[PDB]
Amino acid sequence: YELTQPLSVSVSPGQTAIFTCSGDNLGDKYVCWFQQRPGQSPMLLIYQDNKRPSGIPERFSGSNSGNTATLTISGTQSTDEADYYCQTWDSTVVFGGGTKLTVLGQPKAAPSVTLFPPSSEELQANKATLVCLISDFYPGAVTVAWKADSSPVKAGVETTTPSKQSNNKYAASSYLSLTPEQWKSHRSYSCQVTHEGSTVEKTVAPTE
Amino acid sequence: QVQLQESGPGLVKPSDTLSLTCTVSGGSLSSFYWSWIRQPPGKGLEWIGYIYYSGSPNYSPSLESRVTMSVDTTRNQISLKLDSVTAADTAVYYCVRASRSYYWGSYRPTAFDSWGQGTLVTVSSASTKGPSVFPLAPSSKSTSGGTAALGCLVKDYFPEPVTVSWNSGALTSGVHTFPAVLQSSGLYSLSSVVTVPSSSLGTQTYICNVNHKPSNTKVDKKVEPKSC
Repeated sequence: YELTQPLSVSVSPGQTAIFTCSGDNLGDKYVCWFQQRPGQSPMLLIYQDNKRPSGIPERFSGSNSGNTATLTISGTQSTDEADYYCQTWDSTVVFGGGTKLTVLGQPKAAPSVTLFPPSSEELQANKATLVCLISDFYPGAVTVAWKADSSPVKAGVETTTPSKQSNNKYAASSYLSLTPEQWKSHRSYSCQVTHEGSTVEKTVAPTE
Repeated sequence: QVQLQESGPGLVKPSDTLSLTCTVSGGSLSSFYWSWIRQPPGKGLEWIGYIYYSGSPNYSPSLESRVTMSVDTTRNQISLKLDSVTAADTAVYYCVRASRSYYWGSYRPTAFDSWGQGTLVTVSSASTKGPSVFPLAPSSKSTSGGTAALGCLVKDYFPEPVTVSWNSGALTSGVHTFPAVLQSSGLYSLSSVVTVPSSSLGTQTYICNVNHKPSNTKVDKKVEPKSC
């Protein structure tokens, strides 16, 4: 037995998001819905088709009949962004594949970039890491390049994919691993962050 | 308050039997069904099985020949064992409560209504490695005006996960802990930063508390509020 859910649903802010979940004679079964925000455990939203546990506001509602169950969120907020799973029991437990909710119509936001040089403790351990932390950007996509003085660096770079922060903008980080001698050898290093076609660059230089 | 705690995250060797425990506090096992549900990285939810304390467990048809569950009512614990693990078993394992009520001509589970935080099981022959934690000193060059950022670099650990708090949890505002990067070496690193007002900087101490349960290591690194 399988439950089918769309990969993703999107909504504009403050408006009504509708999730579908289909299966053969699903209406003969009881359906539950779960919400899972990024980096958190799933949490029950709806059980037995349309009942809400105490911590779930009334703007979430469920329905189930024929071959389709629905979850409706009215007044949808950015903080409702999450994966939503439907689930039932058919001789065994069955979960839908999950639907990712995106709240669109958000204003664009340029990345904030903070670049840290290697700590003195790390240098004394004979290592050197530059840390480029990138936050508060929207939409959630950036590319990151590094420079030693004015030259492109390829080796030693590791960069994360962006992930949602709590205020609903995105964050990413990038790291450049160097030897202490490489760090001290150049006049500067720069982390260059490109977001929606334009670039912010931060620079640091060996001190003390 | 009924709270569910899975045994701590870590490594299991390929082919070994994974063994997990869920400890229930704030009430007895006896009233509820208990299930395990897992989630591999970047994937959906997969139910493994459930048990009632006076009943026989029932398992997923897909895992049935490899898994067992049991209940210890004197320690208030539920266990999971999973034979012959492979990289496909790497996942967050949740301990999950289900209510019991009568409907459709039987007592039945009615809803997965309380989920633990989950424990991350990484299947690998490699050994654990604890983090090296370095301070990220604040810069005397604010880019936003009126604020400083200081932090902790948590370098070269394995496996995931690591959690970070500041001042034992008493510092939360302006805290931002970044997801880890996976390095080509197969080790992880992450960073945590606190943004604090310029005028506020150095009026207290700032300590990042770094927990790496897979290696039973915790580090409390003091970040001296000094720019260079």
